[PDB]
Amino acid sequence: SKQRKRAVVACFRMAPLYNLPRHRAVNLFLQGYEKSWIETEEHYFEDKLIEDLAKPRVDPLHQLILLFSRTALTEKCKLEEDFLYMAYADIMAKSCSFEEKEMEKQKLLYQQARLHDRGAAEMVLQTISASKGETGPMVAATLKLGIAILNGGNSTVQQKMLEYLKEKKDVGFFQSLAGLMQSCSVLDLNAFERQNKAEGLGMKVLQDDEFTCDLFRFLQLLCEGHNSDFQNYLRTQTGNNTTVNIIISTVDYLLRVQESISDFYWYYSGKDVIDEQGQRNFSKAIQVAKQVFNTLTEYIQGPCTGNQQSLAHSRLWDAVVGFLHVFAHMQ
Amino acid sequence: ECLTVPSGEHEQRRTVHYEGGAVSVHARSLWRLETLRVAWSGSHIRWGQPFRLRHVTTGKYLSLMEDKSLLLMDKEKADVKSTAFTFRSSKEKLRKEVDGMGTSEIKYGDSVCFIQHIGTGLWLTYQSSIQRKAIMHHEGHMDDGLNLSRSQHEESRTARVIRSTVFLFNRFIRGLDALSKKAKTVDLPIESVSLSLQDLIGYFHPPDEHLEHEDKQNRLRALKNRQNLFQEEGMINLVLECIDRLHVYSSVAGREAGESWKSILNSLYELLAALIRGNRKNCAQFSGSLDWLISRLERLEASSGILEVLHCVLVESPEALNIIKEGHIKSIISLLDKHGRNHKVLDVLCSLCVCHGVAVRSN
Amino acid sequence: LTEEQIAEFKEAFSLFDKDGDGTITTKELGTVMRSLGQNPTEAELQDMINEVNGTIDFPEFLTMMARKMKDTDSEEEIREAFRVFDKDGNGYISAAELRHVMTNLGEKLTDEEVDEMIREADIDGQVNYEEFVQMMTA
Amino acid sequence: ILELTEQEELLKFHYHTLRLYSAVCALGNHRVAHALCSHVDEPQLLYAIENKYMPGLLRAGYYDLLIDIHLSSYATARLMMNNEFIVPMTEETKSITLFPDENKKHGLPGIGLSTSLRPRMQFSSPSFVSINNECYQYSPEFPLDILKAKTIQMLTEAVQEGSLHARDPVGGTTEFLFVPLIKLFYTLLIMGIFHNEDLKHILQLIEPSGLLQMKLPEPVKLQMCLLLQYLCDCQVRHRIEAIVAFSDDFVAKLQDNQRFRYNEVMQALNMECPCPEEIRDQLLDFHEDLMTHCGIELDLTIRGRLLSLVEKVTYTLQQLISETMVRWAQESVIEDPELVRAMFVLLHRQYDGIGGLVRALPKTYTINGVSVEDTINLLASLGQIRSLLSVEEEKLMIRGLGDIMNNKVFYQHPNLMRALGMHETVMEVMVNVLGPKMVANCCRFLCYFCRISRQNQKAMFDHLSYLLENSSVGLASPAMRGSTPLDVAAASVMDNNELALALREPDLEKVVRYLAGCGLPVEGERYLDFLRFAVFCNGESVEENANVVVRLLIRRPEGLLAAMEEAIKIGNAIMTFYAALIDLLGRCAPEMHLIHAAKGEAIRIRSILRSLIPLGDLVGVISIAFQFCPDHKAAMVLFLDRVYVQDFLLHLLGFLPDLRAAASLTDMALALNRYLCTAVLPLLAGTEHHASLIDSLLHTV
Amino acid sequence: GVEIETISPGDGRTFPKKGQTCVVHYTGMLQNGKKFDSSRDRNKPFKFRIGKQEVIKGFEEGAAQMSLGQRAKLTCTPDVAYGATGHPGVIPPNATLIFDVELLNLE
Repeated sequence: SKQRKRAVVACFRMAPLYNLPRHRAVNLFLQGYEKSWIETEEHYFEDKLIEDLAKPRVDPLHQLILLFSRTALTEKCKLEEDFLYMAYADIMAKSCSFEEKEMEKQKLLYQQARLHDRGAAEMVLQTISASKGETGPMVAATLKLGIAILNGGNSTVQQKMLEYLKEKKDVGFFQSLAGLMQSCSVLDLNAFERQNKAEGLGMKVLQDDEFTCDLFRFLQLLCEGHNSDFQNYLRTQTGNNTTVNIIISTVDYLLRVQESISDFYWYYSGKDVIDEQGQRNFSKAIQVAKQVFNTLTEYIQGPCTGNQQSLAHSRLWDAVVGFLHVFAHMQ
Repeated sequence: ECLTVPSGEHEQRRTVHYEGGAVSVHARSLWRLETLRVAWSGSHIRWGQPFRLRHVTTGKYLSLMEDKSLLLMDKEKADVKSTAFTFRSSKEKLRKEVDGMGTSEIKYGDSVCFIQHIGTGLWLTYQSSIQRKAIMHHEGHMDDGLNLSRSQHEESRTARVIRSTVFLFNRFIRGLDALSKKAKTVDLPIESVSLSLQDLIGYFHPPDEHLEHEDKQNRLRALKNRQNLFQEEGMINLVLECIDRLHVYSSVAGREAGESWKSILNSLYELLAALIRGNRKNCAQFSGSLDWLISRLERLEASSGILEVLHCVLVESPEALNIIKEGHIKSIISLLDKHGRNHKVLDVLCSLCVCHGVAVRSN
Repeated sequence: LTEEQIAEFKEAFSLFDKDGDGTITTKELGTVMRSLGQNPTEAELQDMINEVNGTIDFPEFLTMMARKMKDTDSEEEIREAFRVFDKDGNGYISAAELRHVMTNLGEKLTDEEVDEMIREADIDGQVNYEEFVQMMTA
Repeated sequence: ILELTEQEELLKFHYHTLRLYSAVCALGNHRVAHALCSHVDEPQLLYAIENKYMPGLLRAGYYDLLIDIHLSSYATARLMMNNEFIVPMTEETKSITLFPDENKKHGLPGIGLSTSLRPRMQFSSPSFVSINNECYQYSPEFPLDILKAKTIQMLTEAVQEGSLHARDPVGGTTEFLFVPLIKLFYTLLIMGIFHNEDLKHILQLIEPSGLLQMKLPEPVKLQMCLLLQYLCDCQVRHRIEAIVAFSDDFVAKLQDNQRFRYNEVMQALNMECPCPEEIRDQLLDFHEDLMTHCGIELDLTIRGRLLSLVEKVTYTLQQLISETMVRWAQESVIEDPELVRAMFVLLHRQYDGIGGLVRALPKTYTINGVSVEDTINLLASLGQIRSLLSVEEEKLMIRGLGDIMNNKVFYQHPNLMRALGMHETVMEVMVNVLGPKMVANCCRFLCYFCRISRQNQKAMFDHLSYLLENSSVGLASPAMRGSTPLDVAAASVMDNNELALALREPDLEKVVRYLAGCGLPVEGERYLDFLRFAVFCNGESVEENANVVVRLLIRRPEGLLAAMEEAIKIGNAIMTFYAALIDLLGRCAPEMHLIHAAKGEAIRIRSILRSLIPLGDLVGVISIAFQFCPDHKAAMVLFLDRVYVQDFLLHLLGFLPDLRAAASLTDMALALNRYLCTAVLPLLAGTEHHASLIDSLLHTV
Repeated sequence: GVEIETISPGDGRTFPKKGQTCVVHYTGMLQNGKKFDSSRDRNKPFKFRIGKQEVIKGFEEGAAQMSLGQRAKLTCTPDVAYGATGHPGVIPPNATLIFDVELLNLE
């Protein structure tokens, strides 16, 4: 290129190994020892921590979960950062052959009864509604806690969340989910090309893809197990004031991911040798489109025909046509 | 985008605009669908049966006066063919007699409701800085498809409380303006004012301490909603001016029925405390008129109310502290040297000394 | 710019600075460079003065003397980094060993850049690094 | 005062006068704290410490006066620096042992090694005498050692008699007994008082391994939770000073090993194999070298040192915290949610110790033993600018920044400035000013700051999206060059191509919305000058900014070419605005990717650049060359050479007045050197211009 | 200006000189019976170099008279004090001082 010439010049230019008077080398050792040595496995402790807390008066873990629910129930118009929350949501998400396989199933079901006895369903279902449309790391940790409890398609938790949303009748939660899907990601048009040119001269694209593979996994797990009442509640939303039809919104996100896939394809339609960046980016978009198709299976799956009709009049079909024009030429 | 009526004191409140954004959540974007029938008025609203609209915050109707314009007029003026509208799903010009709540016709979230006048058949459409005026027109544009969102219950409650309070206090201000220039007679409400005023002190009542955290936060949210709507309709300015026009004689009007003047000033300063005590927005909008309070502060009879309002403004906004200056602070220290030893004066000085976290060193 | 070099530059400036605002006067440039041991032609001195109200100050003085040092650093380091290899002392590096000494760490790119080397390097084959200087340093 | 326990209204008024005295001297007013040392008048406070018969409100009041007059300023100054860990590399620092001499035992964190910087304090004296600049001085003084022994005594007595569970104690309730007393003991512990024979006594009063295991109310154990989090912070300070003590003896042997390798491969006798040795010898910088050495240590003889020391940095106070915070959660169901939120921070923190060390390594930094006094002086100036974040003031800010500007450590250690985060501090003070010469020095410091290293300019680039939101300050002024926030957003891009690419089109939409607000001035050219820095950056105009800027301007650039030709006789702002616009439109569509390839988009853009300023620009070229006159013609050269063979060139031939003014001048003396770089690119009437060039080569004889 | 009572004498003849630093213990109070300063209070003996013109005028005029142990009373005129301005926070505008100075040593 151009600046790579000056870089190759500077590689020879940086001739001193370790003249480095005495302590610049100490400092660079300090940074390298930070990066490649401290980040190790510590994480035996999570289940030990929670079995150390879930011990009987109201239990300590119920004190903690009730603290986060009373923080989420206030009025701030913008959530905090809460490194306390960002630590304990990650702890409560790290802490969740045939007869051995039902034994594994039964201990997972116990490790989620460890939380959702103490209202850990409701603090997730509150901290999503409290952060209005914001896609911060807060909502990321709340979604990972909501997935780490529903992970087997648990049904006490689904019924617990549905009874909660029908009592404290939230338009904020479904408003907040549509507002989360409103951004979430695209794939790209041109930030990849700019990212590639910068990499070529000086020496992301899906910045937060994994938030979307948490969000649509969370929406999958509320309906997995054929909750026809919850599958219908994501559509019609009866008691609340202004219903938010979440299923046409996830159709719209599938359409946006489709068109960004198709207009990544037209970029690669002529060059015909896909790079490493193109593969690492392309599979990273393929997972998100695969995920939202798995959710649209899980809304329809038990034949709740109202949901099939409300999705069949959506703009599903343009997205399916575009996936076929990707598929034929790409295969 | 939404309908509106323009803001306070511009007209005497008769035009029609649009605006989008944050005027939807306010008070003055509210319209009440009255019908022709008294009996079974709460039937379902059907495609093509007549309706009126009513501005819920000033009390006027949407009477298309085909002589002139699209105005807002009263009960005594407005008549049926001038204001009976219809709602369709198409822009075309192709029932009436039922009992029961009838056929559930129109949705809120899924409805493209075109407003069609009956008498002249005109259509509510928009012209071409966003104060985009809506106009009645025989043909219309393509995007006259007004969707409907109902209000909540408690916003309708606060909305009707607004026009009740305004229609009472303009009577009270005009009564003081009549009886203040010349020596009387002229009827002036006192017991209606005292009852309404203790009611509005009860209406902005703070939540308790002894309450569950969920209901306490819900009560505090409804309180902030109420304070915000009375800010954006201009009650603080109105009550402020009434406190001006009362704070002249020291106890002209009938001095058996002008004997409640003392507790009416007590209640007006306590209510002025009540329309501020939570919101930073409202005491921030209030912060222009602070020398007014500090000037009336040394009036020896209402200084409790002035001082509580002053403290509840100075705590909850750091924008108020930058307007306050040396003469005001010297006046408060002189209040301390007139009226013995309060601890409230020292709470005012403590909160005037430090903001939320930022101290102010010259002060 | 090192510990000692920036220390020396600040010491020389602050010793020739009196009032305490960070600005020496205009005619002190040749004085401070000959206190640092540099006596160039007057045209370069006038360019450095006009690159700086009439108060020569700290920032771009640091930057310009950094540039004057990095010129000699360029010469000495492009000498010594090739004095590492080429153990008979001529500057003639063979093309196969140019492939070897070019695919270094840091940059470590593919056959694009070493193809850029071998397409035009002068190869007879022994390659003198002056061709690499005039190619790669623009 | 002791009689006043029953006159309740006088009690409450004097409690609120104590609240006003403690609230006036809030956050470092020493000019007021000397006047309160006149009123409340030191040994009076030492008598209101001691009385076991004062009312509890008056006891908490006089302890908050003792804190907020004499101790609070330096206590907050050291709580600001407790997360910085910077340390010299002297032999006193190398004598730090990590572990008390080959046991399995912890340090018992009353260890006075503590070789970090930790800013020193000054107590000035409150005497009402001479004008000596001691009223605005550091702080009032107080007898430190008297009160240190007094707080030790009061703690020993209060614990040895409150474990008896009396119905007496001093403020009626136990809260007024302990809350102010543990509060003053906490803000006395932070300040680095309590030498080693008092730390051991205090911990024997808390650990025994007591005070910690009683039955306590809520705010007593909230204060105790803060104290105990400080004990964990001293554990972290000991640990990091120990790990730098290890690094000073590891890195010398590592340097010796790699230069031993450099010798053994310098004389490569046999051979490839030594060519990758020269490859690892000659990586990018020392960062890749140290990452390579630690990676080869990660997958010799030196590897035993790290593999042993990491197990010495496994790490029993941790266990007592992780037990007792659980016990307080279990037994005594907790209202006041700040205590629960403070509880589980420590319960989490005692388990995530590796994570605390992860958080605390990118703040520690080493300094050689020469720069120690200058780091103290820089860091005291930085404590002043940290303290001025929460408020006449502008002179303290200016003198702080101007003294920071003149330190050897601000350039010898450019990574220390990001580690202190002081760019974010000076930015936040500048922002807190906005809704003067204060901002004009803050922007000057930030633009100074971006040019001290190239990687520093990245750290300032993570604020440009906000830094353009304030951009409308830069207007008609002399302190608009190099003082606007727009100039900081410009000087955070200038050199880099990575930072040139990384900015986005909504930032450019902010700039072009503020340029399309200027449908009239002087304010237009500064937004244009920022766009000039956006699109170009090294000589080769980067096109993924150039295309977007050209699109947003071809919405509304806003005849006109004759309107620059209008206003010569009017003033300079319009002429400079049109020259900056023609420069900005001149800095796009290069000719490598236009002539070497039909690029499509490059051709299109170049045609849009044709379509405006339609080559009648030559009047605005020539009419300059006789009469402003240096630079507008240069902007037209950069439009005409880039956008738009020698017959068109020979139409344009002049510079005879500039060649004649060799002895006249004096801006002509700076236009003569201006066109000695400008007309060199149009090398690529002939006798007349050759004669004029030879006459200029007589002016260049 | 300064009007001196002898509270306790010293010797009367070892009175200070220019270039000397006197070590006093002043406990100065207002005209109205109220105390404002005391160098008996923080137990630091106040020192000051006569001739360098540090302190207020009447305090330096009175330290010229006292001897090596004399305790006296330096009742200062309000224009010799802080003055019509006063010290902003301690001494009010146009106030009178009644000191109490026990001179101890010289340097």
